[PDB]
Amino acid sequence: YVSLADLERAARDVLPGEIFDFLAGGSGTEASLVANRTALERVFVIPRMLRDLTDVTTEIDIFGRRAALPMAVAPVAYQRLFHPEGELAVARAARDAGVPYTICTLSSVSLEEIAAVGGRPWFQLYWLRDEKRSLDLVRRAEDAGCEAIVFTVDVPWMGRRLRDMRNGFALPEWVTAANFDAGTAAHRRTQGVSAVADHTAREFAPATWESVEAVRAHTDLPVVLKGILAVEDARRAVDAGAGGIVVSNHGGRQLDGAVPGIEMLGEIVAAVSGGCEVLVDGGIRSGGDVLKATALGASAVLVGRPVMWALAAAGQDGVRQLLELLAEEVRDAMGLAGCESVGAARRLNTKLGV
Amino acid sequence: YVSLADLERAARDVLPGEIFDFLAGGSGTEASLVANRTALERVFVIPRMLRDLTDVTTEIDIFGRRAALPMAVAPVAYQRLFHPEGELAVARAARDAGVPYTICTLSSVSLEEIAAVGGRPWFQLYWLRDEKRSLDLVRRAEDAGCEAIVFTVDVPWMGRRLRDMRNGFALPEWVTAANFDAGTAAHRRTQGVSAVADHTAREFAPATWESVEAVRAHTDLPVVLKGILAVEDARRAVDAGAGGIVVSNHGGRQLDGAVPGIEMLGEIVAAVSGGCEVLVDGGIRSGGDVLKATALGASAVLVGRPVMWALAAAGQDGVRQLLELLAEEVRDAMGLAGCESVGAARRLNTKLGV
Amino acid sequence: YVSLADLERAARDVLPGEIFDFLAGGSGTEASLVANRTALERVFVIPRMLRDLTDVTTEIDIFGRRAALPMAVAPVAYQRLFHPEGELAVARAARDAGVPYTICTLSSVSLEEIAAVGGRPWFQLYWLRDEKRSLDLVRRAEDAGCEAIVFTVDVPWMGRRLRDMRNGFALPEWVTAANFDAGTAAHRRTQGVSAVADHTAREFAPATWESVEAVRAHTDLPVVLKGILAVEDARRAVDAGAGGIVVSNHGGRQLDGAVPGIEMLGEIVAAVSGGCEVLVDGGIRSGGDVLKATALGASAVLVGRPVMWALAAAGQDGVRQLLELLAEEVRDAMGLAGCESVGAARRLNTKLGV
Amino acid sequence: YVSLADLERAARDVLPGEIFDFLAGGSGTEASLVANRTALERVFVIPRMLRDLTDVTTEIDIFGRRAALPMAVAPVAYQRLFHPEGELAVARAARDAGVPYTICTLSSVSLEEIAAVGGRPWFQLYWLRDEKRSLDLVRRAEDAGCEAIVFTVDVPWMGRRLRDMRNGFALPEWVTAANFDAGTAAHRRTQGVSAVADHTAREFAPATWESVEAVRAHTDLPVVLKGILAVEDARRAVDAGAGGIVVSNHGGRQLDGAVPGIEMLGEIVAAVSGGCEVLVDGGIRSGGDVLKATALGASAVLVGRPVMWALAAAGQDGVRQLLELLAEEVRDAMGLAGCESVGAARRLNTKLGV
Ligand SMILES: Cc1cc2nc3c(=O)[nH]c(=O)nc-3n(C[C@H](O)[C@H](O)[C@H](O)COP(=O)(O)O)c2cc1C
Ligand SMILES: Cc1cc2nc3c(=O)[nH]c(=O)nc-3n(C[C@H](O)[C@H](O)[C@H](O)COP(=O)(O)O)c2cc1C
Ligand SMILES: Cc1cc2nc3c(=O)[nH]c(=O)nc-3n(C[C@H](O)[C@H](O)[C@H](O)COP(=O)(O)O)c2cc1C
Ligand SMILES: Cc1cc2nc3c(=O)[nH]c(=O)nc-3n(C[C@H](O)[C@H](O)[C@H](O)COP(=O)(O)O)c2cc1C
Ligand SMILES: [F-]
Ligand SMILES: [F-]
Ligand SMILES: [F-]
Ligand SMILES: [F-]
Repeated sequence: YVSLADLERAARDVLPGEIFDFLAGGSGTEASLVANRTALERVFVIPRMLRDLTDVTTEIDIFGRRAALPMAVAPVAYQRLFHPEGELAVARAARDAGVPYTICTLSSVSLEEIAAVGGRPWFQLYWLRDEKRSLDLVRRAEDAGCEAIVFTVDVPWMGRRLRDMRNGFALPEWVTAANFDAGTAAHRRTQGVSAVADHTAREFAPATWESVEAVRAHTDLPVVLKGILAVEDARRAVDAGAGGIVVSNHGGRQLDGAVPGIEMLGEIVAAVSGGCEVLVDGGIRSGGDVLKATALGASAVLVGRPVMWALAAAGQDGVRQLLELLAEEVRDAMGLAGCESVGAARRLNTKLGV
Repeated sequence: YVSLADLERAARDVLPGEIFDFLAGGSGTEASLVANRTALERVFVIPRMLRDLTDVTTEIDIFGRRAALPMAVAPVAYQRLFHPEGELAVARAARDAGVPYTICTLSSVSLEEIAAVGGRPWFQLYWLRDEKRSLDLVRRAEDAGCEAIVFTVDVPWMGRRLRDMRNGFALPEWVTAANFDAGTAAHRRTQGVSAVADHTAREFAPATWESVEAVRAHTDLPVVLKGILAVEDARRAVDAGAGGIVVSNHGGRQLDGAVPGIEMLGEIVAAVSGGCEVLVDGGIRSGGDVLKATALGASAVLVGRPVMWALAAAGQDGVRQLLELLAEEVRDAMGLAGCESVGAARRLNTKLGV
Repeated sequence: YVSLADLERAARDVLPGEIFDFLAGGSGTEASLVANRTALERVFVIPRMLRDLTDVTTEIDIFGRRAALPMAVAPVAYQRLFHPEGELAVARAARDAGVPYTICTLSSVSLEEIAAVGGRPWFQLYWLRDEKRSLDLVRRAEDAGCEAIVFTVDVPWMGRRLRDMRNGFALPEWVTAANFDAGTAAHRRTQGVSAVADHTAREFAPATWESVEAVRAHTDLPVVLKGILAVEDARRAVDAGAGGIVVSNHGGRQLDGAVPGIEMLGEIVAAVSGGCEVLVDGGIRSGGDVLKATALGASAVLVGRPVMWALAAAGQDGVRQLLELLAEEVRDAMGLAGCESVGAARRLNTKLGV
Repeated sequence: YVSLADLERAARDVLPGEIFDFLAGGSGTEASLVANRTALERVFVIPRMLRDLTDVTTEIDIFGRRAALPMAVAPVAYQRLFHPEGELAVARAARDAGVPYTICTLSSVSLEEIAAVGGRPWFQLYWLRDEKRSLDLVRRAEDAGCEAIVFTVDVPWMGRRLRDMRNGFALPEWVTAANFDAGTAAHRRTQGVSAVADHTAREFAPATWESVEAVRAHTDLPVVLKGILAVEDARRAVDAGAGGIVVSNHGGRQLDGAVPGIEMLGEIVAAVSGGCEVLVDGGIRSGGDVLKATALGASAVLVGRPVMWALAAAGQDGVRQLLELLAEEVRDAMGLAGCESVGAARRLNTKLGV
């Protein structure tokens, strides 16, 4: 593979149609899904020349750990959908690459098992109807050695994914939510209905600023709010004691018509003015895209779908190859842009084009 | 049906070509028709997170009544063109959904019959060559329980619809203007001529500000001016005593090259500064589009063509399904955007994209 | 015919390929040709409502005569290329429609014959290597009753039209420059060479501000400079005593990459501040386009290619039908936009869209 | 040939696939390659009229020599890839046309042989791992009569060209770096690897501002820094004693996502404020494009790929024809825009369009 696009092709070949659709799709007309890509394509970097490149390093320090790249694996539920080794394959590859891996509330292998892989993992939290269950997950994650809580704040319920509805998508019997008894709703086949959306509408409670404070009081770990797009919500996240935010429209899967995170990133970085880490996701598909995000001010990016393409295509080895490719592309882009460090990349200027 | 687009497909299947064209088409090169869609597609919402969503309500109060959604059925003439039950089917579904229905001057079932369905209806007025006839329609509408007069101000005569001209479109014998003897002109088949345009050029008189005052003096009902695009005309509408305006280019069917209402809406909302209700129409095709209109400042939207798609596809039941779908999409979009009420949605910010 | 586009289709059917190409084409990559259309398509009108339309008039006064529309037939050389009656057919139709007709220096019927048709014609001037010949043409035009001199200032030589070069285009033996002995160069067939471009490079001299003064001193008629795009050249035209200018890139046939006139029009109208008439051409293809040009501040437009489509399709009758269609579309657009006069249309606002 | 596009067609016919790809391609997704063209297409010239054109001259003085056009042949490595006469054919044609030719560090014929052709050549420098070798090349170039050193500053290593990787591109045995023993790395065939990229990663050292000073101290010739895009790097180039810069993203072959030079040119010209020559390259494909670059403030342009198309198509004669065509297109564009000199063209204004 010489690009991430090679991997999407490989994944489409192997995965069952309804599973590829569940992975690829967005909500509504998929306007926000497409806009994530369009928004990146419009950004051009103004590279610097003639700088010392004798020791280019792509490393960052974030949430108390050194990471090999300004990148982490995004939370993606139910990874056994894509390969039998699911989360274990991805976590092993991430560990070996020095990249943080985000363990999901709806992981198909238990959070303790995935944490046991090592690699100083993060944990993604959904707020559940039973608050105590969500707080218990936080404590389990901390006890297991997770280093940050990524609280997803953009899913009071799941968006309307028309591909999943048309397919009457449901989880196969062999894929379950391993962290708790989530019941059978996500496995029920109903015509024109997404079982996964039906399941979560029952299981999830809308999170509020009060929920954030409950989590912050329950752990010493940095709390990172994922799904922030409004400048005022980014400011409030800092005031609330968040250690970071992920500027994100959830891959175009939640509100159709939500602005891409990449379009809000610069304004958000200015408003928080170093008060927390500011990550971004949505459509990152190359090292050059990582560079663009960094130049707009991101601390790091998350990558979601491409990691699943790699997992579907070739399991752990596939994810390894994807991360090695991304690492090479990041080093390449940084050097060509005159940046010996990620901090230097954050000081690059950009220009919008057509 | 999982989207309004499903309904257009269904309607194209069933309707005769020239009737689908009469419904779908616009004037001239259809630039304004396309621009209504383009304009919405360029608007992105900046959603808010972490707000209380324990009682999301899509209701509004408008013209003295509670409506279930910030939406009404737009005036569409001659609904028997699309289904034998015509206006009665649509009005029944609107009533059951709690959505205002606009009864047309050129309805194919009498305004009194449609009003008898219930649901607190509005009445759309065209200014006719005989002024007394137009004022009599206003009084009939009020006597029948209509709750607002929607005075269409953008049709001094009908625009040039090339599809209708090429088709030599005329009304079938079984469709007539039930509110008065409109003569036979709209039924006459002439090559390269639209009988409907020929008919109205004879029957309609251009309305003026004097006509608005005559209507305002003739009724206690709120007068709503439909087809306002200039900021100064919106201001003047308030000064003239209008209870509302509909910012609209008449679905791209009148002046080809007229700006979309959605492009003028924000400026108009600022200029009237709460002095009347400001509605918008043109290309609303989802709950997310309703959200965009609200975020730009609209009090409510009108929906035209999709209601006729639903009527053509499955009669009253079709319209019911369309309104249930729109209601779900509106609730979904509002919640995902952090809005427990339509007032909160009006306070959302937006960003233009490409 | 219900649109001008109908006529282009008709003309492509009948004309020989190389003649249609000579008519349709532009210079270079045809960027400016396409941009003339793109530029109009991006302009949207903000129409006014509720104004008195009891006597809509499309008439203007220009260069001392009343014209039926804010439009004239653009100068187009060698009209016998398109129909045997050539300029006489077009001039007769223009006269009957009350539209000024521009007689060309390179007309294929003598200027005196075309003037004898009546209709108070204009005369287009090219500056020739022998200055006395150009001034003699001016005097002939004035003696024959022409009412303005349209001095083309954007053809120091002909642009590079790749269609004409590839076709090895040359005039047929039966088409000649009837106003003087122009020699045989335009009739010579040479591979990969445009004989018309070769001919004019020999015959034409670049015009200068001194040439303008020589013309202004030679006639009492208003001198109109055609092909102005720079604001400073428009100002200078007023200072030089021009009665008008035509803001124009010569239909995309001269400098490839020249800005469309419609893009410079507003700025030019502001800069001249009523000091001369400001016309525009390039891509006017409907009454709505006329309205857009007027709203941007034009006194009138010229129309070129569509008049030749009509002439090729059906001779004098074809041109008559085209002008009747344009007249109807102009009246329609004006009324729908709330304008009872062309002066009111000039006060309309516009908005750029995508 | 009537346009440069004719030549690309001819070249695609004759060249082996992997060689055409090596020539045509860019790095990554080829975003910057495409953007070079898009950026030029968006620029429109505002031409002037009525100026004296009795002696239009396309000549410039640059680096102490008169050039026939505001254009030079860009450095393109390994010209024997495209025709057996390689650099000698191109240099002879450039000499005969009065256009500077840039001899490459990686020329496939020795720099002394190419210089012996005459025509007052420039020399392009890459900084090599052995600094002394690079400085020796500078001295060789000066001794051989080269008139400027074009120091390429945007290749600390070669970008990721996916076409070359997929093709497993390597130089044929009959093409070598004639200026020094470059070893065998560029000739080694490895699957999924570009031998040329592998070769240069070993051979090249990243250049720094210290390298620029070492070169400036080693020669009396003007040093021109090629690959500057940041305004601050252009300013620093002047402060460093550069005689010129080439504003360039290396034809979209280095950082994918680098802004086009044409997008930075105006800002760069303003910032240097006459302190050095400012050239631009990337996508120049006509005399009209030369005019656009000049109007944005460039001293001259470089042309790369089209010169190789011409060389592949017809050797020395092909390059001659290309330069004659470009010369004619430049003269044509300048005159149509009212410019009797390149200095006048630099004073033209431009407007962005869509
Ligand atoms: C199949 C799938 C499952 C996901 N599951 C979660 C989840 O459980 N929690 C969460 O916060 N985000 C989830 N996401 C969103 C991603 O974390 C990420 O925001 C999104 O995929 C956009 O990045 P991308 O374009 O790189 O895919 C999921 C995305 C996909 C495609
Ligand atoms: C078939 C048809 C008939 C219409 N009849 C009327 C009418 O009688 N009065 C009126 O004010 N608008 C009329 N309209 C315009 C609509 O009320 C509305 O402004 C327009 O359809 C744009 O909304 P849409 O894109 O949702 O269709 C009609 C529209 C259509 C398509
Ligand atoms: C075939 C042809 C011949 C023309 N001949 C002349 C001419 O002799 N003098 C002149 O000033 N313009 C001439 N023009 C330019 C037109 O007057 C006008 O500026 C141009 O066609 C743009 O308008 P359009 O898009 O309506 O065609 C010619 C254009 C065409 C297509
Ligand atoms: C095949 C090829 C080889 C090149 N070799 C060099 C080189 O050795 N040194 C250099 O500075 N630029 C090199 N370039 C870049 C060109 O000098 C120029 O910047 C680029 O081709 C953009 O111009 P264009 O669009 O006219 O091709 C090369 C470009 C190509 C296509
Ligand atoms: F999830
Ligand atoms: F109607
Ligand atoms: F001509
Ligand atoms: F190279």
